[PDB]
Amino acid sequence: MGRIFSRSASPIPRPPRGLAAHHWLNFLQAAYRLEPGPSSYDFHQLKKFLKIALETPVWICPINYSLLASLLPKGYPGRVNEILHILIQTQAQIPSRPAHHHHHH
Repeated sequence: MGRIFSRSASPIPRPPRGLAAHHWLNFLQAAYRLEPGPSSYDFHQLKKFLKIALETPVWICPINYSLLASLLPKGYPGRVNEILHILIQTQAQIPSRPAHHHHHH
């Protein structure tokens, strides 16, 4: 209940080992898809959340955007979680497989 210091895992501007532009920048784009002119309040929950989503390197190699959309704490119905959903669609635009329809949004 209440915590904040410099020793903690402070946010890094440069692309770390468990996260690069391909992933980071990928989010900045999605956030722009939903709305053209976003706001700080949209990044206050995105950057803060991305920090926790990075703690668990599970969507690095296999890249599971859908999994990142569920990494939310709880109070994230529509604001940051949605952004992760927009990445699940764009992912279906590469020369690999048309995929199937099973998971229900």
